[PDB]
Amino acid sequence: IQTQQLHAAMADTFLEHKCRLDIDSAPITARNTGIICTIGPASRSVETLKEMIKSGMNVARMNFSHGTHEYHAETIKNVRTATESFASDPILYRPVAVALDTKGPEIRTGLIAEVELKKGATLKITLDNAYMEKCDENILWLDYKNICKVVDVGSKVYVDDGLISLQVKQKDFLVTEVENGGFLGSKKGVNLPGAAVDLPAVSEKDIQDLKFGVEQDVDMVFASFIRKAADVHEVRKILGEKGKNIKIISKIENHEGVRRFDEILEASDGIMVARGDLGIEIPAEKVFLAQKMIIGRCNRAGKPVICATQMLESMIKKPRPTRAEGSDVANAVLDGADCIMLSGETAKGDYPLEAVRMQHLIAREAEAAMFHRKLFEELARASSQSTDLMEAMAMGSVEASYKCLAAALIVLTESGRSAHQVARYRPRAPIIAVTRNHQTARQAHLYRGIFPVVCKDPVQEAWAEDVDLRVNLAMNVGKARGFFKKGDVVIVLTGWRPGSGFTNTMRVVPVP
Amino acid sequence: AFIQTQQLHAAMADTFLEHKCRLDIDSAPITARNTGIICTIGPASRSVETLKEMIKSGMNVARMNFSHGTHEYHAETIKNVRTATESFASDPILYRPVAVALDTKGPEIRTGLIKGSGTAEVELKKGATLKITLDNAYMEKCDENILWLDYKNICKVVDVGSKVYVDDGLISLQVKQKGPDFLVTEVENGGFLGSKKGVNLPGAAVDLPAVSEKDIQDLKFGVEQDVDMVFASFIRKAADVHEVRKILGEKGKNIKIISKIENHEGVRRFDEILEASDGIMVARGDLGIEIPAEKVFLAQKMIIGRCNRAGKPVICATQMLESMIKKPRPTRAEGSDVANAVLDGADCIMLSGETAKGDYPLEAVRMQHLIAREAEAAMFHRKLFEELARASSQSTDLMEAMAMGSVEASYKCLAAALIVLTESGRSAHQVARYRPRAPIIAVTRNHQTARQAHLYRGIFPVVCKDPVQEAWAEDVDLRVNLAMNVGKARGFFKKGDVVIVLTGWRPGSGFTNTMRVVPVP
Amino acid sequence: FIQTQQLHAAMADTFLEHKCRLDIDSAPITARNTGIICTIGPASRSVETLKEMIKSGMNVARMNFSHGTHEYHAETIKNVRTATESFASDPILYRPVAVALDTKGPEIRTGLELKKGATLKITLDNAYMEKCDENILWLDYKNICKVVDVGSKVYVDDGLISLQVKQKFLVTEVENGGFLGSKKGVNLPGAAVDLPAVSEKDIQDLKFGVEQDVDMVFASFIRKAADVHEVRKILGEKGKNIKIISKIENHEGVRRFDEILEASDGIMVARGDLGIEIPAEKVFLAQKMIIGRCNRAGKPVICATQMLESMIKKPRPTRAEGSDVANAVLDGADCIMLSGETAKGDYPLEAVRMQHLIAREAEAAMFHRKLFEELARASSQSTDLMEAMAMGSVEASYKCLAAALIVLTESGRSAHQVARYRPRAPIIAVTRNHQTARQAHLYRGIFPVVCKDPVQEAWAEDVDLRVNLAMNVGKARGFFKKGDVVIVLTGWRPGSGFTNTMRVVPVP
Ligand code: PRO
Ligand code: PRO
Ligand code: PRO
Ligand SMILES: [K+]
Ligand SMILES: [K+]
Ligand SMILES: [K+]
Ligand SMILES: [Mn+2]
Ligand SMILES: [Mn+2]
Ligand SMILES: [Mn+2]
Ligand code: NA
Ligand code: NA
Ligand code: NA
Ligand code: NA
Repeated sequence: IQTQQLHAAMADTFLEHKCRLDIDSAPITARNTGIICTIGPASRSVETLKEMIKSGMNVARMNFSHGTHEYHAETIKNVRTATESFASDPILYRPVAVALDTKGPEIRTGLIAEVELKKGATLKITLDNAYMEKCDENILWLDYKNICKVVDVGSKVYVDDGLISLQVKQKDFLVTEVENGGFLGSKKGVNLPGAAVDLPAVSEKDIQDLKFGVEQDVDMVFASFIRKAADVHEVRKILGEKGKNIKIISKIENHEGVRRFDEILEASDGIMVARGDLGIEIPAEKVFLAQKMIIGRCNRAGKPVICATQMLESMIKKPRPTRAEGSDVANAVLDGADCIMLSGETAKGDYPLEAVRMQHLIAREAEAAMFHRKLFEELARASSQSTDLMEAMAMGSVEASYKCLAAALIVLTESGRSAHQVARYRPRAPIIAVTRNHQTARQAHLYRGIFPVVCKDPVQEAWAEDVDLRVNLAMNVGKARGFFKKGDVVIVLTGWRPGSGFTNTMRVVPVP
Repeated sequence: AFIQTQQLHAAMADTFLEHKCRLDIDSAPITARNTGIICTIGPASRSVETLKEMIKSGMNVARMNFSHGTHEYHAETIKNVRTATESFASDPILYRPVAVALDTKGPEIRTGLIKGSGTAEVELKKGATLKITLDNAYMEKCDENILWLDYKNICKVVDVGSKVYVDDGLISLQVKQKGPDFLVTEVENGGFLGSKKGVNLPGAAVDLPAVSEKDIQDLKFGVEQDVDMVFASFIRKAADVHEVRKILGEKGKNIKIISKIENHEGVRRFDEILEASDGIMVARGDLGIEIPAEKVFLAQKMIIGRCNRAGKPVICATQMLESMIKKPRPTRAEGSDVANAVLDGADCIMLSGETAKGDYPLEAVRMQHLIAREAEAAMFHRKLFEELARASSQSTDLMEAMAMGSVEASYKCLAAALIVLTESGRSAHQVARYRPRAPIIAVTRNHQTARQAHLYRGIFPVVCKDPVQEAWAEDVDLRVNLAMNVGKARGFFKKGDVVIVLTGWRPGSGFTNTMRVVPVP
Repeated sequence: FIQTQQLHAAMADTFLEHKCRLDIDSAPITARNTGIICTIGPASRSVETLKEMIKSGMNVARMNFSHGTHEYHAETIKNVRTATESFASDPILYRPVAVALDTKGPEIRTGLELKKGATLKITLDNAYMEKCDENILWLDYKNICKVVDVGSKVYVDDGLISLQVKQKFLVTEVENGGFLGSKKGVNLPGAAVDLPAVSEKDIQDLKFGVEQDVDMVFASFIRKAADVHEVRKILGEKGKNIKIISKIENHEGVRRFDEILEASDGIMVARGDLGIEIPAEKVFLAQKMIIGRCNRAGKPVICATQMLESMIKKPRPTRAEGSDVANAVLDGADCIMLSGETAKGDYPLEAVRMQHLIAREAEAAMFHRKLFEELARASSQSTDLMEAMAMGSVEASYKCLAAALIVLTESGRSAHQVARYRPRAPIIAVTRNHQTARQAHLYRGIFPVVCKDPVQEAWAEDVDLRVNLAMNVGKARGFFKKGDVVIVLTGWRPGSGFTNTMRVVPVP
């Protein structure tokens, strides 16, 4: 029994490949898929974040749909306090990125406690701001003022993560009938599929939240409800000069987002399949189509793509996930997502560490299960119009890593660019990317297979010696992490001279 | 639009059919010619002044056919080759190494001399009786009634109704009666018989020695004359290779043994021959007589296939531009034969009569050169590369990894060349194996390694005459710039183009473990 | 134990493993799918010779109208039919034979020994057309001086001699030289020649072909779509069922091939003149591209010229000629052609037999699984029902190692679709249309069988009768025997405009 699903790897067809998947074929130790965790009251303590980091967390997400600047700043500080609790040991230190997830053009309800909305029983949507806090089973207020100009006779309104549904019967108010009932809570989200919502891509709140992200030196923004390239560019404008290096990950979570997908991709730095609202804005049975289309097209462009939301939902209450949840994580990884995400499971659930641990474990099994040879061939075909020198290095290196079954790839990188181009070509072996730039190290977490290492050492006067310094750091990192041992082979990627604008030098080195 | 060079639009096809359908006559080929060109030297090409023009036309390997000629003759030819080759040595940047190969007589069956009385040749007529004798009194008195041949033990291997073939299988006899010391035959295929013509017995187990006393002396003489390779005739099994090896011995251990496949038995036992050999020749002339002629292409394609799979050199040989012995231009089939052989994957292609005795030896050499570049571009590299990888994928060898990584990287940035620093040749050899479309400029201080490199598709050997620089860094750099200068002068690339450079990181390495993309300065 | 028909290689995953598995000890099947077209001249024109020509494998008789009179070719055509019809007593083993008129077209030619670097006077004066000399040569091109430049080259006699234009009458310097003779072909590569595409000498020959009941025209030096439409206009209403095979033999033919292919009913790679018009080292490029594009559109393609050239004087071919034939079949050519080999050679019978033997070796050595998959993909925009039925039948033939496909057809179009998808098993095509059966020899695999019985009362009875005739033909010619499996394509009801019914039927 070969490890790392290598028998399946040798197969000629996809059918064969699958018939060959073996439960007794141990994954390797390295974990290539990044894990993004929404932080909240279950996970907001220094103490729990230490454990979250140890469990697998690479990126911490701040959900700006709730909480004040004060509250979010403290959390950020808590994440950093915990991340830095490991700073003294360069061999084990894990950078941890901070992510800002914006509110965007949300429609939420008001205050009431709880109220029940029965199947068939009429309900009245109003915008009269006197009822902001006087909602019940007769009267329902939401904060979207122009709701009336955008919906038709026979339109549907979904309330509370799509659980409750309503049909608009007559016309600054709407009178609806309950189609799908439930219990109605305070400040629950509202969706209007088929309606072309005209709230700003970026509201005042958003603008203040984005500016705040700048001040807080966040590494990336998760931009909610992006519909078009112009939305992305608005977000880019607010971040401005001081924040030019923060990556904009666009959230695809409505029909228009999907329609205009190519342009959003081009304009953005990465993408998030935000399946929550997506499954409400379009039929839920269609979501997998979008997941797969998006991940595919992001792989093709070499830009990070994140599969999110409800991936291990039941784990909010139970210590073990469901069979559907297991399969969902694996398939997201087989689809080619760079990152997978936890929301409620870590923000508020009863088993936050467990959820992180489960993602870590499923990631490795599915990583080994990919059909690397065909995937490599297909990505090469897709990028074949480009003759880029760094792509050439990356492909040669990856192909080199497949042939000799290298234990890792070692990339020296300042901008991160060399590392990213290696990642996009999907080697099985982890990419240990050594960098003197802390932000690059943090942002590298967006890319499948990059294990970032911060090098704190001063630069040596001799280039070769400074280079050897950084490779040996990765050698030491790779060994403490159980990636390799003395006598294994790794691919190494460096600049020949200090002026080399990319890793133009590849080597097969034995691990010392 | 822009029409891409080197059939690069056809290179991007997803199917073999679309690749065919994208082939473009207006897609100009590159200047590098990757297919090694082997020329049989003879009266047509022996002079020093003609050999120089053979080199300028593209000859990489001069072949000495030991079925004819004394040692005094071949030593003069080999001298002439080296005189011609060294006339160019004054320009290290332009000088082209030239390999010397010894093609052995082997277990050949030949007829005698036609008698003086009568016509120059005889007419063997369909339905007429011809007797075959071993009586040495007729060895120079052959005619229509009585034919002498040199296989003394012929009577022990043929039967009544056996077929004896004569003169490149143009003339066939059927054995009608068997005598102890003679055969009575009937002519099935008529024709005009000259002297010392080739005889084949396809349905017979010929007991002649794989390596005869003549071959032995011929081999030893090969060793004393510092030939780079041996083309061993009529190799039937592995033990035939081991015998040639034994004879070449310790002194000739770096001499490459190319096994010539030309009988059914050599095709049946090909694998054990390949393992034992340094390379193979599809020696089609005899093969097309021993097995049915309509079956030769199957064997040719199987062999070229299996040597590609194994990383061993293969040569397509025989009658490729045959008509150019008397005509300035080839036929349309001949043009196709050269191209399809290159497409098959042949590392080298060869010329026999076309350079040995022909009227147009320079024009023959030039034509192979021009076809080879057309077909080299017309190959389906992306699919060739994928399929060679799959067949070798049980190997995790480090040099193959470097080789695969370098070729892949050359496909992606469309490198103008791969530079390879090598002493034994192994590093270059393994790159060649994986079939980049760019040329492989191999730099070596080992002169023999340079000459042997012609056996491998794409390797453009370059002799480094400079002393070993003290710092390993400067010694590597020196050998890169040489390849840079060679490349530029030869028109393979210019400033601003990109090459893939393969080097050793430290002196100790036993293979190129360093790959770079580097701009030409 | 070795599987027949290269079936071990048929099972390879990659192109390389397919090559590596090719087995000389793997026996080919009896049937031969690549059509043999044979140029008929003084060596082959007699009835007795022609009978053996048909016996050895000739399917198409080609008359070359570059030479000879209407009276001469009429005698040749007359002898072809006599030979052919001498077999008509046995409708089982009778082999239909097709007659092709190959047009002179826009030739240039000399009148009635040249040293390298010697000056030669080219003139158009009709006072020299019978006394051509060392220093004065006459040709029949009038516009020549308007289409050639200083420095441009002119080639004489199958491109053997080269002469560079030095001054405008034309004075030239010989480059390559040899023995010069009577009425020798002239080529002007890369100079746009403006001779009529279909001359008066052509329009007379084409009309002759209609009257002479020929099945296909091979239209020489086809440059563009217009040119095919001209040959099509000339053939007129009476000659509408005659197929037009356009001959690709100059740079523009290749340049504009696509519009030509759409306009033509088939294509010949006319290699001789092509290897004179473009660098000869490029010919294989144009050959493979062309065959591929024809394969794709499912229009017949003939590979032609010099395939067995040395057999003009020798009983056995060179290895380069062997190789050429097999690679032509592996390329995908529907038909292969002999010229000088059968027209004037010393061994026209042996040349036919070697094309036959070479064909069957190479036909088995095709990589059918990959070829089918690649044809389907390229034709995937088409949803045509006959194509659907064809593809399903070929697929079914592959899966059960079926001994043959039996196709019933009047237009031939159903059989043409089957052939196009390249089964390894032969296609027995039964037709009451004598001209359909003759034109079928243009398509890979199609073994046309003439039905001479009248249309039966019951539609089902008429189908069984035709299918049983196809079984009888197959069994007599050793394609299959009792218990073998065949794919059988028929129409369900009389009015079906194609074979909509497919069966796996046992051979009785
Ligand atoms: O460094 C890590 O742990 C993760 C692995 C994939 C992206 N970054
Ligand atoms: O260097 C040369 O000229 C030839 C080309 C490939 C093999 N050697
Ligand atoms: O019937 C025959 O013999 C040939 C086979 C291919 C075309 N016609
Ligand atoms: K949000
Ligand atoms: K020999
Ligand atoms: K003609
Ligand atoms: Mn959302
Ligand atoms: Mn031989
Ligand atoms: Mn022609
Ligand atoms: Na970089
Ligand atoms: Na004599
Ligand atoms: Na070496
Ligand atoms: Na039909």
